[PDB]
Amino acid sequence: MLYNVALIKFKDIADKRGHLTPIEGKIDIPFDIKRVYYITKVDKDITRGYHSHKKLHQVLICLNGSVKIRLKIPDEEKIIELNDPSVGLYIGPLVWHEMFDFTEGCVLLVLASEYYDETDYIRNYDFYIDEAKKRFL
Amino acid sequence: MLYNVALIKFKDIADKRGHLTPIEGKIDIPFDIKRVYYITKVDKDITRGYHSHKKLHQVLICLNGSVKIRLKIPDEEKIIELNDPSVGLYIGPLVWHEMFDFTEGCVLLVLASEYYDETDYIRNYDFYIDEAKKRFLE
Ligand SMILES: Cc1cn([C@H]2C[C@H](O)[C@@H](COP(=O)(O)OP(=O)(O)O)O2)c(=O)[nH]c1=O
Ligand SMILES: Cc1cn([C@H]2C[C@H](O)[C@@H](COP(=O)(O)OP(=O)(O)O)O2)c(=O)[nH]c1=O
Repeated sequence: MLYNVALIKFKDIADKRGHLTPIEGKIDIPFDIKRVYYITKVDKDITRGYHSHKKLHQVLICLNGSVKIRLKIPDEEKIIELNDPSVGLYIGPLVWHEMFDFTEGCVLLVLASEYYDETDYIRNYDFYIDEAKKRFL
Repeated sequence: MLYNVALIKFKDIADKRGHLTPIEGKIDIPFDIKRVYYITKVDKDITRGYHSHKKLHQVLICLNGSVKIRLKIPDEEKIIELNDPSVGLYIGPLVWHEMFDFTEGCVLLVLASEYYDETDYIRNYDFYIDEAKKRFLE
């Protein structure tokens, strides 16, 4: 099984006016929201991501259509489809992830605990594996 | 627009892999983000909203499809259509708004300066007007 990952369930307020989910920082997720970002209009043959973070905490949420997330740590690979706006996928440090099968109209929103910092990314898989092994085995 | 309202333009990092817009609190919007919420799956005939806030700062953003925002202060109305994920509509305190014409698959994201507080809502239009009149009138 897979360390440093959780699925977080949010409130979904649904009636004849539609659906509404609220997320309060440190309350419905464990961290303060310093930054958000969202991905839209990804062609269906694209795989995005391919990175890890040393310090950042993030929660991924698919608010329209569907997207699959491949999560890896050494010797373990999991795939989680996200297709319910009221479920968040929490990814801690040193998990490697990849996002693919973006459906038509898909919207991926990420909530993040720090401002964008290029030095906090690991983008080379061989460097990731090296660093992750020190933690995991 | 009106008083206390602005359209804000965000980075759209667009390439062969798609679009990505990042928003950092205090930086790309003028406040720190304590709460987000998002509305989805609204039927074509629904209007929602129907309120103002005294303290809350907010930024509205349509991430898919299209949705119209009706903004009111006393004796002035403007209608803004949201249809670009790279454009946010900032609404400050003492502005009444309603949301309507949510298209099929519309997603409306709201960034908010404070945690949900029902006492900061004004939900009755006449009360809204009485309070707002204080603010805006000579
Ligand atoms: C996530 C994010 C990316 N960017 C920029 C950094 C990169 O140059 C570019 C592409 O992001 P990248 O992290 O490579 O994409 P993904 O997670 O979708 O695979 O966007 C920001 O400026 N701010 C941000 O918050
Ligand atoms: C916005 C929001 C609403 N809610 C709850 C309380 C309200 O009764 C309901 C939201 O409806 P309301 O704000 O009245 O609707 P809209 O903005 O779409 O017109 O859900 C929260 O618990 N937290 C929140 O942040």
